[PDB]
Amino acid sequence: QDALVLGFDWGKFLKDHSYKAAPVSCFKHVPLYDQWEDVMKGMKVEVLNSDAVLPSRVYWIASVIQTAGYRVLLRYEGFENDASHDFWCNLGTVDVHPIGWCAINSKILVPPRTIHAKFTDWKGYLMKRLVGSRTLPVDFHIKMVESMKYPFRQGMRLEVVDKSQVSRTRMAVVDTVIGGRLRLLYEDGDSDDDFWCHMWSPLIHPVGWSRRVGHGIKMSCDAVPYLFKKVRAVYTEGGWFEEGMKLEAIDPLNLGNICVATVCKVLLDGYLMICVDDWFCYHASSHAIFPATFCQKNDIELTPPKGTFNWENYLEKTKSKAAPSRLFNMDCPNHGFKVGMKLEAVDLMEPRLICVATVKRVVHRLLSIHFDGWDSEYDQWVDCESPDIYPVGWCELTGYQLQPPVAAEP
Amino acid sequence: QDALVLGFDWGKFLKDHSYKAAPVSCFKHVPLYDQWEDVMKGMKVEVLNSDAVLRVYWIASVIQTAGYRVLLRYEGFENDASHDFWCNLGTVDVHPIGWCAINSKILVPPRTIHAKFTDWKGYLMKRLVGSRTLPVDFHIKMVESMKYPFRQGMRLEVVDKSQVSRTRMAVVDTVIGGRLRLLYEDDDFWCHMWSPLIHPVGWSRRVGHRAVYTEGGWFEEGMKLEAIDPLNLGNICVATVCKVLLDGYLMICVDDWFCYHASSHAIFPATFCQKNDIELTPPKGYEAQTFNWENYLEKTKSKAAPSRLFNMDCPNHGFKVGMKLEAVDLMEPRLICVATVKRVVHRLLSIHFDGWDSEYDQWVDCESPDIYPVGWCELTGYQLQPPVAAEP
Repeated sequence: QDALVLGFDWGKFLKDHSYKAAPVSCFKHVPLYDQWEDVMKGMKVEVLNSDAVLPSRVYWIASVIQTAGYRVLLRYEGFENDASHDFWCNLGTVDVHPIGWCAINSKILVPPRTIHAKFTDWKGYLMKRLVGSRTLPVDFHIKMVESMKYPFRQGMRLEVVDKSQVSRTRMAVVDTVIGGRLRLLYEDGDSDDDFWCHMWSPLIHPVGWSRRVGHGIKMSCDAVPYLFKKVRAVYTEGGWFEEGMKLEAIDPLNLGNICVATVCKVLLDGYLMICVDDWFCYHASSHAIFPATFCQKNDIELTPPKGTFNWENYLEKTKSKAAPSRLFNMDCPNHGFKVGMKLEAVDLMEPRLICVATVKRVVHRLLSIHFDGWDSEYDQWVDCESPDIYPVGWCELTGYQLQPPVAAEP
Repeated sequence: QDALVLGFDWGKFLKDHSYKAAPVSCFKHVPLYDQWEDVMKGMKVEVLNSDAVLRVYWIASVIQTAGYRVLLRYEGFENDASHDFWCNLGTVDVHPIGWCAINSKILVPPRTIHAKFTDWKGYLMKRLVGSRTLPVDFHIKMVESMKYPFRQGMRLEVVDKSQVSRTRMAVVDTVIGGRLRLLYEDDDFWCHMWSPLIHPVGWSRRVGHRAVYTEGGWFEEGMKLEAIDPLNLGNICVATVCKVLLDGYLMICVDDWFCYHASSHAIFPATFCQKNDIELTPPKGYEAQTFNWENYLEKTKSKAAPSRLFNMDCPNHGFKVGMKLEAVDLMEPRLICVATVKRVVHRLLSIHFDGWDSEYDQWVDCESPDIYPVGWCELTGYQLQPPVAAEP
């Protein structure tokens, strides 16, 4: 009872408290993403009968009551309105199947002991309930394992942004790969000098990239450039960004702050060095940069420089121009994030941690993420397509540890 | 009074059907676009007083807007809507408050309400506190704006309408609101001066028939994608890259060759249609209903152009399903017709021609220079096609 401390349980959390989880279809980088909301209220599955007596184990049919990311709340067939034995099932587990699997696999359907005496004719009860029903896709689990083969492997070398000096890259080696997240070890430190990120992270690049584009590098098998997420083509009418133009940018050393910034250098391939006004590289397609006045116009606190800030007044004092709004991609796809929705988020200041979190703001494309239990100084601005946010059940699906929603060490 | 057949009236049509017009702010290419933030409900103008005999003026306020047309109520009618009247804002006889005084004209009350008050000036001066009017130079700025840079006798290249893999020498016959009528040198052709179908002299030879910042691979021959069929704009078809020309242009065909720039809003990645619930027209043979890109790529032993190369980014462009506008019939581009926004799919609009079958519908980009606000024809002097299956 007390002795089995397995860590944060979303089921307990979301049973006490009526929360909505952001659905799987919100997150493009994640497994099951395409095969998704094939799942929803009322779908039937064959699942382990857990109130059985005898493994060689037995199965029973259950139906989706509610969804919470990858997790579904199931009710065994025959409980009807009795919610008292509803249980969560993560859809990436091996013991959930389509209707039909037992028969193919020479297994047996046995009612739960709880309700077994409700009917004699269980088989015809089930036939009536199953008419016109839907079930899991065939190959569901197969297709999932297949999408969870990743091209980054232990021992591939690459260039990563230097966490101690964000103006240069440094050499790092892949140590661990789990669900598309990477643990990188830095070639000139270690053993506890690492860096976690997603494999689509804007912070990593194939060896030789920094040199080709003009990014500073600490020091001069190699992950092949094909392995990396390539950036959106940017089309412009008229000129491009230029050294000196002013804008607003998420501070990469404080993701809670969007700041007054400057273009410091135009690199090749649409990459820019920007500084808060220590240089940091964003691609021009980056959702972490915005034109002057974006904060004021959207009800975000703009972090001014050292030290009442007004854009026109600033541009006059500094003898400067704002980057034209035409250069930015500000759009808003109908992403489906809503204020209040729960999810699992990387703590970007300490990215080995993935934590229970909440959407606190949706500002077109930008979410403000709050880590439940923690002060607002820990909140983070991220793009709605960030590879660093995950649905409910992702940590469970990939076997990663999820931090509970309390202010303590892990 | 019934001998006076002036053709299609937007006033009666919007009123009778309770229709709404897409605002001028949806259309970047049009006169008055830059000045449009100044036009809003409650704005005050000096306009001719029509309800008078012996040319005199009166103040009116904006009750409703429809593209360039405002519905006006003469000051002093108050809640009486019986004399509201439409006014196109590109016309000469609508003015900023103070125009009369400057031009030694007189403000005279409409004879319907004239006996409401003795002190009209006191009444007006009260109504006028804290109100807005037109910009001082509103018509000057427009007339300066409609002084077009392509002029008559000017020469360039157009896509061949009977044969789209080829351009064809043409000359500027007429200029009307940015639109050019061209006559081939080598039967006419209309387009906007921002047409992607027109190029400067030499351009055909410069490419082999914007800027672009990218990393890694570009578009490659044999890559598959979806594209609006130039020969049937109501269809978006399975298409193939045929040839990569220079400065970002691409020769495509339906699974003959047609040119699109890589930034074009008329090409999309494979599966765009099914993701967005648009009916994809599949290659002659397939049906869909059932067509499957997964299986088509497998079978044709082909790759899809990657998604990151397409210029897909979508503004709050402000078009909404149901909104009325004036659309060029792009299969017969001399015709500009009453039309409706029938679909908004990110950047892409399906335009429906009121009175015609769904087969005349056309897919166009939200920033297409070939769609115009209600009242644009009236403002430019062009003829509007009415909303009826009939000919001009």
